[PDB]
Amino acid sequence: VSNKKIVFDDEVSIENKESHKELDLPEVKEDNGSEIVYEENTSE
Amino acid sequence: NPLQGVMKQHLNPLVMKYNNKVGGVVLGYEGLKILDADPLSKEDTSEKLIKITP
Amino acid sequence: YQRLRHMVNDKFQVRSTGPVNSLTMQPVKGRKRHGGIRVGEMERDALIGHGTSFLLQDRLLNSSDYTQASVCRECGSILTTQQSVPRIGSISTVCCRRCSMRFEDAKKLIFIDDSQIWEDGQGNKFVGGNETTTVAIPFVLKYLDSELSAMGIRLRYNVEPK
Amino acid sequence: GVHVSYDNSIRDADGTLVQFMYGGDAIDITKESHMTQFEFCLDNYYALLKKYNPSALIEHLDVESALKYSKKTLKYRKKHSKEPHYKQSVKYDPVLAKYNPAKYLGSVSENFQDKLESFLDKNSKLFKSSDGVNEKKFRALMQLKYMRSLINPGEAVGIIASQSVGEPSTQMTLNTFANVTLGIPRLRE
Amino acid sequence: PEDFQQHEQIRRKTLKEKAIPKDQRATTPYMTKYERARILGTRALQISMNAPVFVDLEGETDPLRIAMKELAEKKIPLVIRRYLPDGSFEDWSVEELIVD
Amino acid sequence: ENERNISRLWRAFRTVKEMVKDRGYFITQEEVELPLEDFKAKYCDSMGRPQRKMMSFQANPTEESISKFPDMGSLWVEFCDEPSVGVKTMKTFVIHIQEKNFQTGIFVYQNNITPSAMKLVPSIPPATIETFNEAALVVNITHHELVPKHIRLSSDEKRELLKRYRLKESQLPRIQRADPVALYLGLKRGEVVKIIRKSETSGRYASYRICM
Amino acid sequence: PQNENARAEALNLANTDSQYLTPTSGSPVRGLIQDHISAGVWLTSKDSF
Amino acid sequence: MDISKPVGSEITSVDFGILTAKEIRNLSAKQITNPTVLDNLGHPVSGGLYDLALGAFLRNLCSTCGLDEKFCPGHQGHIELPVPCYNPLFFNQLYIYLRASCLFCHHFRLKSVEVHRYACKLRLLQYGLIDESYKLDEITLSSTLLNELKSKRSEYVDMAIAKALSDGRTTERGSFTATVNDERKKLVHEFHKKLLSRGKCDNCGMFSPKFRKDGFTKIFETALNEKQITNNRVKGFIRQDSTYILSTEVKNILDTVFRKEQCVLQYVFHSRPNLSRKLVKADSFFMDVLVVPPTRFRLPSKLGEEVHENSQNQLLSKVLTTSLLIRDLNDDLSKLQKDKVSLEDRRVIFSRLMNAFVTIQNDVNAFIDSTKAQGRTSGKVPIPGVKQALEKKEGLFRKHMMGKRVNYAARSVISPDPNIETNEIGVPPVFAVKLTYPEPVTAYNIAELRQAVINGPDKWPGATQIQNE
Amino acid sequence: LVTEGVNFQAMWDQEAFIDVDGITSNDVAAVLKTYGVEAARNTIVNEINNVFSRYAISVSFRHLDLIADMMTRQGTYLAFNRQGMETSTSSFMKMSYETTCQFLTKAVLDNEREQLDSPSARIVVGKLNNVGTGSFDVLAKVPNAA
Ligand SMILES: [Zn+2]
Ligand SMILES: [Zn+2]
Ligand SMILES: [Zn+2]
Repeated sequence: VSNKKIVFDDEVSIENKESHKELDLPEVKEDNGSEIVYEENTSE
Repeated sequence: NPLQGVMKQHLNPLVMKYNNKVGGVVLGYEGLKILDADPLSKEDTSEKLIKITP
Repeated sequence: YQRLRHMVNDKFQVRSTGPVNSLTMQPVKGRKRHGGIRVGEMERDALIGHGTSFLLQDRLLNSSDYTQASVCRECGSILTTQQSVPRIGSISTVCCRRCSMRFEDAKKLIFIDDSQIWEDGQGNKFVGGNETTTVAIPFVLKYLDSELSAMGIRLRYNVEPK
Repeated sequence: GVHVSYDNSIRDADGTLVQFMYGGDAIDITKESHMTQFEFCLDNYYALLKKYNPSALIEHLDVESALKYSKKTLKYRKKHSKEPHYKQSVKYDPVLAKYNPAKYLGSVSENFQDKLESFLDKNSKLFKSSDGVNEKKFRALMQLKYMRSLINPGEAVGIIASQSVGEPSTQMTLNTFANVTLGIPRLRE
Repeated sequence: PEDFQQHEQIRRKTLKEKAIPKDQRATTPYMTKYERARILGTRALQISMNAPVFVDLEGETDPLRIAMKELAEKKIPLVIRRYLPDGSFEDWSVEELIVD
Repeated sequence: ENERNISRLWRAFRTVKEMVKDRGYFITQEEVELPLEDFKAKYCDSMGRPQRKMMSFQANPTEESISKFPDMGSLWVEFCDEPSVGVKTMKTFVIHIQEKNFQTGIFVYQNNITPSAMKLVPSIPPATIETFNEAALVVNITHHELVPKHIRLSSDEKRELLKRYRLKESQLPRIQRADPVALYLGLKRGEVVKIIRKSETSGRYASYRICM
Repeated sequence: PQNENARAEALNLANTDSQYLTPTSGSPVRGLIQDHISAGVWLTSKDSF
Repeated sequence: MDISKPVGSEITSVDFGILTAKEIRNLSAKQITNPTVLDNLGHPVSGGLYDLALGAFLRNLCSTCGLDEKFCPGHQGHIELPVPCYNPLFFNQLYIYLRASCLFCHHFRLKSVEVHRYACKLRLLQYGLIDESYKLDEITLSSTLLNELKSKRSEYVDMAIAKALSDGRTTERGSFTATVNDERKKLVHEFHKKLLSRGKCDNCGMFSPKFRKDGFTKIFETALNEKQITNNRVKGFIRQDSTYILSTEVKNILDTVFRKEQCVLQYVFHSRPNLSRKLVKADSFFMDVLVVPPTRFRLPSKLGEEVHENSQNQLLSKVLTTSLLIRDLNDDLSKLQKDKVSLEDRRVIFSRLMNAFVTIQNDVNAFIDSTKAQGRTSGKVPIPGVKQALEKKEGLFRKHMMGKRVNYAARSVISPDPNIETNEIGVPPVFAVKLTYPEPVTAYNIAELRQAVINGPDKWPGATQIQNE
Repeated sequence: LVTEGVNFQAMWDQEAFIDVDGITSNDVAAVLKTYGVEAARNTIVNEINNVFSRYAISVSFRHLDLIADMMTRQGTYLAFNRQGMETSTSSFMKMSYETTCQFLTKAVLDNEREQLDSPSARIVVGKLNNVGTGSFDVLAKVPNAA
């Protein structure tokens, strides 16, 4: 398994990274008046 | 007017609609009573306590 | 006399509302993008020291990530509820995926009332799971509960009135 | 979560009792400055009486019980005054142990009781060259002052104690020039 | 259905066991600085949503100020429920507490 | 040059009497304040060496004690004469305690109790047994400026304290069963001590601790 | 603060005027400084008319 | 938060516990099985990590509730792990019980009488009965005597709890203060120390082979020593009436021990009385499924203009690939006929199985606690697992719960002013015009608020919006 | 007189020169071991006060007593560190102090209930604080209720 996983992870990593490369992110506002930001990094 | 208010806010809208909990259509209602939050008062008195949301 | 250069990004900022962060639904960090101002641990302690519980509630809940959310009174979860998807003409209701049976399995064990069946978007029918309400929680609680369930951990909120 | 409870004790949030009464005496530090400033309270007697308004409280306070008990204990505490602390009479607990300072006029710390009675004793002069203020009336007012200087049920005394040690210790970040450990290092030890 | 009745009776019974009767009250007859602030805020909230008001407004537009006025005349229909640390409680009416 | 040793024994003896009196038992004041000379007179052979076996004594509860603590038994104090405590001596002592029906035995050893013999300590319920080393009795800790007066409460006094503050037993501040003052007063688990502190702020001030 | 309960608290509990004495020792933290002290020595001088 | 949207229901307590694979499967909105996340047109791959049953994503609507990216709360799905894995959070505790076990009589190797003495004490502590738990130790009057001892200790515990309930001292919900919690924690520590302190089983007298671990959650079993194999067959007549060891073997061992030692475990795993009456199961230490959190908690990020995948998805897809790969090993494994299966093939089949278990267990570890994962492709730096997300820097609790960024506030340099009151603050109009307050409209303020609305957002004192009923 | 080092029993032999009843120490734990918890409590108060007195900082004994009563709440000498904190009934408060997943793991294995009484726990769940204005409930007196 582990040896097959290497090849399979590689091609999935490549595939998944390219998919995301031309994704298009749409603005979502609350009733509040609030844009929702897609970021995974509270860099405070 | 707490009884008036319970009637106009909650009970009246139940009339002639199906209600999932009694498992039928509610035709109407009798003998509304508020349970005093003061457990020490008599079921009699017309002065009662109602806890306010924080 | 010498005039000293500014060394500092002085510029003021104000936020009423504005962009929030995806995970916590709390004000983003920003200025140049309408970020919120932080009330951190020290200011928390100060607010407790005053005895001002509403000021604390205003800052760390109401004006931050306050959220009315559904709970199942029965299993005590805030993650397993959803809106039902109704037939046209009917009204949507709020249901718990944990506490309800797949329709088939429920038949396979008396008559089953109409108000007790609900459906999702895919089309599967369910029986039960109608003991829901709404509670006011900080949004970040949902995130924490979500992360915990990834780790196999379950939070169970006891709600009143039963 | 350590706070003053409605019973005057100091509790943690889980109910655990940390102290039985805040300073042994239930006094708010921020209402304390003038409690033993007797001569300042004797001039200014009349304004203080207006401020504290005893009329509005006669119906709601026990005016006799604590004063009577207080005298009983002043006697036993004096009658066994000079003998060492482990041979002390413990027949009579302090008033504050038995009577709620918020309800019973006269339920007061023994330090305060002493400081006050010493003043009245050593200053009979000021109760003639006064504005018509007699020794009895002044005792009552000072006793009422104590009552109105109590820490309030609900106070986050725990957070406050923390700030009253942490904040002032920022003034010890440096040092001057036995031989003991000082300042912050010691406070950490 | 039979047992919700039972559930209610238990709730109501324990609630009565926690209630300290009026004449056995033992806490301060003074309104606390905390009780005052919350009484004002909460009564102000009710005023902002058309609670019947028990005093003459005399041009006031701040609901907090209206509350303060009501407090001054002792016309605030609120009751403070003080909890002792075991969960038992004393009910004190705003009018009966000495305010300062 | 055992002059010290005798003085130290005389001193430890005083502490024991003081301790037994504080626990509620009938000991005269003159008995506590026994002058150094009288002590050698009563308890030394014509050899200057001190005879521990003569020091051992019985103590009965007082008037007030019987009323406040109805089941307070009689107490026996033993001064072992042997530098170490055999399991032989321990048994003989324990038998004495059980046979003549004492509620408490206090064993004042000189320096060594073999853990073989430490086994026999809870051996005879309902009766209870306590051990003290001599050198740690030279001074009465409860006489110290930093040690406020501890008073043991009766079950009635304790029930009333818990009621007045609506307390569960375990919400009280703790005093360790092996705390030096606990050991002095002979505290059992669950007993509550009232403590009269001197406050810098207040005068006298009563606090309490529960023994757990 | 965004609702009347929080208003009431900020005006009655955490308000500046409620905090004249510190809880550390119970002493003043608010007072005037510099110009105002110098000014006072002058304004309240016997030479002042 | 809006004073005109009151809430009636109130949360009063929270209970901690463990999700069972049965619950998860039932609540799940979709089983996820595809490592691939998007297709060539940027739509969610069905059965993949952005599957629309897990919630609305971008301009698509949620397939479970039908709501869009704004009103859809998200829904959880699950991955099916083809082989049980140790839950890394609990692996240390699992280790303790495993080591403590007797692989022969299936009790703990600690003598039953002692274990029962701990069960008695902990049970008493559920009711806060600290004094009683010490009195329990005061009880004494070879296997006939012991059962009477056990029995009389048992009747003491019952009598004490009964008595405690009749008077004030407890409820059926227990009593739990700090002093109680302290006594409880000591006992459990003492109990665990005594569990691991035994070699020969006090109950059947046999020796079990010793268990050893990794920092990467693998368990090795060291075969028996010479004196010990001798000792074991001497006891052979009475019973008549190194290697990697798979997680499945470990689970079977604990499954039985948990049945036998259930009494004590019932109190070791419950600080309060267990009213629910649920058994304490070994499964709680294992995971047969992984909960896939809702799509809104796993969104991509945009670093300016470029879009980056979600790191938790990168980890989950590695679980997915390994999963498919094991489902294939399992497929070829069944197509072996045992009439061709050697004695040597036994070794190779085991070799392949160990390989599969290890790497699935690694992929799970990597997702939950990157510490317990084997460092990847020497470089890259690890991707944070859930533990690291909660504990990043000061951590979720301190950075986003005990403190928060808030709405309705401002920051500025301060300047002195002798002309305002000592209790005022001089506010610049730039703030005064952006900060609002929600005033409810009434008879007493309709004049004022009329004017504000007329004044608009930009003339002070004005207004920026109106909330309708 | 002042000694570098602590040994009470040795000093108990110098009864001829010193009043043994008034010996005091720097060392809170020594005092605890020899004289008990109340003595140790006092020693903490005095020692903390000695720290501030040297810098002419004035701090009310009311704060000091509380800090010291807290430290001695278990009859022992508990610091404000992990060990002292570990006793707390609130798992959410521990989780927000040091090592979230450890305390969480402990809570789960105890099947703990968070009673939600600590300030930390209530902030976590969005509950009004127990201190101050949250330390009581408000109810409305309503007429015409029968
Ligand atoms: Zn449910
Ligand atoms: Zn959805
Ligand atoms: Zn065995």
